[PDB]
Amino acid sequence: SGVNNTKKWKMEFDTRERWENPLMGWSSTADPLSNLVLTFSTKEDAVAFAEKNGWSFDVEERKVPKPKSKSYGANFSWNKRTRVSTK
Amino acid sequence: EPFDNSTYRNLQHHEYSTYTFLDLNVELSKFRMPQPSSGRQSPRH
Repeated sequence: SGVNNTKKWKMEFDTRERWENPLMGWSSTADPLSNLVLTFSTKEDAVAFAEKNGWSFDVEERKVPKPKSKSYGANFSWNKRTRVSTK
Repeated sequence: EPFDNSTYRNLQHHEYSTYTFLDLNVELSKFRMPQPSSGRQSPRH
């Protein structure tokens, strides 16, 4: 239920081939820019970094929880269906 | 006439059956009133 991990703009790259080495079946890979993620305060800084570096970039808007009206008085009711059956 | 200050008359509670509660609750049901309606018959409906 913690929240302070969706308060930054992180950039990450497309995942590439991940084969198993003959020795122990490790996770040897070839692309160095696989476990590379960059943080940014606002998406404008991130996109500016992306274009100036020259990487083809994709944009996803910051999804945030809609604030819902919550009241403990809804747990009980005279006619509404919202009355709870156990606590 | 003489009020006896050292006697107990709450004795009928001694000879009470295991259903005595509901035995006269059912009779008391006649002297009642329509219960108010909440609309839906169940909170799950």
